[PDB]
Amino acid sequence: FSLAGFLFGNINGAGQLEGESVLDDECKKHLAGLGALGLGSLITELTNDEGWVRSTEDAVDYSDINEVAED
Amino acid sequence: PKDAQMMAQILKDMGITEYEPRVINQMLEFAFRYVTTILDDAKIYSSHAKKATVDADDVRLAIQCRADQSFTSPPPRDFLLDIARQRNQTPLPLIKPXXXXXXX
Amino acid sequence: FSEEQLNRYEMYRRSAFPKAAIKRLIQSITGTSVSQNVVIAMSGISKVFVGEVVEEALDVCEKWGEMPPLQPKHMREAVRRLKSKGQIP
Amino acid sequence: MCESYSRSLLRVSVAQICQALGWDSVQLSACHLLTDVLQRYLQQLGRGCHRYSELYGRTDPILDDVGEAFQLMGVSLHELEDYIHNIEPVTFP
Amino acid sequence: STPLVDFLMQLEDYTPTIPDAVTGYYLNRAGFEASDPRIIRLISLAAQKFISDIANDALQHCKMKKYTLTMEDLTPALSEYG
Amino acid sequence: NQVLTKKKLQDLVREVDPNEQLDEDVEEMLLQIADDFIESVVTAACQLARHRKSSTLEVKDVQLHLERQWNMWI
Amino acid sequence: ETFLLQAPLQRRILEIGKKHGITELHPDVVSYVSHATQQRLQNLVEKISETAQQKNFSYKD
Amino acid sequence: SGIVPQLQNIVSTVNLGCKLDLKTIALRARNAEYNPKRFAAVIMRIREPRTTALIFSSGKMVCTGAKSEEQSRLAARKYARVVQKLGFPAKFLDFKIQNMVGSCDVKFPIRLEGLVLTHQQFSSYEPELFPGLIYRMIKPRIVLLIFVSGKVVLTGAKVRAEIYEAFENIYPILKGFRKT
Amino acid sequence: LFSKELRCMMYGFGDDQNPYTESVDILEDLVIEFITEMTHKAMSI
Repeated sequence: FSLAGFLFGNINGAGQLEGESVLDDECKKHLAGLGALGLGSLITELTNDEGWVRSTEDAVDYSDINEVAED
Repeated sequence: PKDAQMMAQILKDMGITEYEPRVINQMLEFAFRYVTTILDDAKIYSSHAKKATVDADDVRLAIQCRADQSFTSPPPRDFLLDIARQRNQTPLPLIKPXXXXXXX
Repeated sequence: FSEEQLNRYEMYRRSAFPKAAIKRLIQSITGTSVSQNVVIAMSGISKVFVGEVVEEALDVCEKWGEMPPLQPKHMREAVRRLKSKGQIP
Repeated sequence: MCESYSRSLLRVSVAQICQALGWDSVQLSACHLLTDVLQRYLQQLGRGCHRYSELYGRTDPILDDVGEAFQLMGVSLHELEDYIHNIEPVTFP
Repeated sequence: STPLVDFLMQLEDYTPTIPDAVTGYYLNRAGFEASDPRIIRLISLAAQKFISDIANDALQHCKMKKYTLTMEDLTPALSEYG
Repeated sequence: NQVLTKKKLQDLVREVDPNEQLDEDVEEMLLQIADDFIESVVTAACQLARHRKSSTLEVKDVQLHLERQWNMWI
Repeated sequence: ETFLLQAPLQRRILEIGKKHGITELHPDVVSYVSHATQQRLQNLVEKISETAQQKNFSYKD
Repeated sequence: SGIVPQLQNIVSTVNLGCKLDLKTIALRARNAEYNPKRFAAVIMRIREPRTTALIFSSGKMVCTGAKSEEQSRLAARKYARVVQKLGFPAKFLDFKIQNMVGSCDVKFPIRLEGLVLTHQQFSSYEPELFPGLIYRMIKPRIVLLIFVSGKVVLTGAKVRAEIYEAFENIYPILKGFRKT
Repeated sequence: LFSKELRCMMYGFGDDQNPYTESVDILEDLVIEFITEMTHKAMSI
């Protein structure tokens, strides 16, 4: 699966880039280009209204967990 | 088809009799292609007039331009001007040797 | 070689048009959305056009005796000459 | 009815170039129009050579005149060598 | 080694595919009389390359809907004097 | 009277081909046929400005006559 | 930059336009009419360069 | 030099030590993406640190988005705790930083074409395909992307020292290929 | 639209590092109508 952006910072795996800082769009477009030229080795190292993932009615936000799990 | 009958009416209007049908059909096809170039000019001067329709003035300036293109002729006023120019000159020098005939 | 040839070939190499304005013009002529590869291709072909124009303007300038910066008559004279040679449609 | 044989031979030459390129089927009227385009292009080459050569006091067409006639009408001549090595050992006369 | 003038020299060696009598006759209608057949060779093989470039454009557009010359393929061939 | 100097003509001529044995009256005949071409461009521009039924000559009419003649790019 | 003479040609263009119903013009566009004319002259000059190569006929080559 | 490469991503992996039911995780947790016909892993996002994980059914999990190692370890521990709180006996086994990306600015433009002509055994450059130069440094094994504004992007490191060493190695060559 | 990026393209093909802005506006016009007619030819096929 094409994880060229995964090294580059905050993608989903589908190929959509996110960032705390903002890189140029040449990074994202030519990143979709970068999947061929030799980044694929590091990729193999690293591995819409109708589009919404279904969930149970009592689903919890786990984004805001503040606890510490054991080492 | 019907276009052969139309060319038959044309050549009956021309009064002269003997032809070939392939010449007739190629005249037909090149004539309809000149018609489609007139229609392309109609598209162009409808687009540059910014109107969806083809006016009569579209046909008028299209046939003015294509009469300027491939409908050439010598002017009779220019014929009279060249007549005055050349006929005003009355030179006719004669030499002894006339075997030579080149000066390129 | 010289320092100015360095500066001039690097300004050659990385000159490119903004994607926003190319996308805006192509979407204000077509009237629909266009892919970004079309913006890449159009900016590249436009760069080829600009390059041929500036080169012909240099030819005009040096054959007129005059020296650069290129004047409006030089650039426009150049695009004109590139049309006269049957090289741009 | 006798000029049509040379037209048919030019059609055979077009068919041989298509055999070299590998066309299976073809619209026949397109090849008839392209043979017409060939005959008109050959006549344009000839007329260009004569209009170039009557500017000499003599008549003789030389190779550089015909080369400049092709460069006038837009032909890059170097690939002609490569093109013959494409064609003459592969298409039979 | 200047291969173009070497090509003009070695024009005496080639044998065309188009009949040189037919090319000669169509140049007789075009008024062209060469006792040297090398110019006939050059014009014939150049007309072959003309057909080859047109049919190559037709072949490159033939992959867009075994191979068939179409009016769709004839349309980029009209770029010269169509 | 005239609308073109001999200066700019000879500038472009000896700009392109300086080392040519070229005559003078040839160049004035070229200028006269060029001024006739100016009159033809004026006629075409008047026709294509009467096209839109306006009274001001613009870029589109000139550009369409150029597409008839050169196919420019400005 | 003013290849043809702008003022008398512009007066003649306005004259022939007012005889056919065209009141005004646009200035750099009429300079562009002059501009396409001056490389109509250089199209003639490209033909002149072709005839200069015709003058370069090496018959002793 | 006074230019310090600022980190943009650290990519890590960890083994939770237990087989996972990805459908249960996708249905019970919020902000989760799972599309098995296209991608066999759960795609999950959390906000502090702004990070994104890929969760396998086997128990191995791969992490994005942190700009420091402690943030990546904390984020990976948080996604492991998401796995833990749903009823699964998740562990935290064999944590390791797998990949690093930083970026910086040298404040001068750089001849890439002269660079690919003079360092053809280390670089490759095609203007129409990708305008930045790819420099494959051997010691350390770092891939670099060089731009005309001066931005240099450094990738492939396992530690911060490889990023710093790679920029300190390439910087005098870039001074040798400066615009002035 | 292009007045700052095209100046860095005018210099890169052999003009001066500070060319006349008149030529920059003209060359911007060249670009706009270039893209226009190219787009008109592109849609036609």
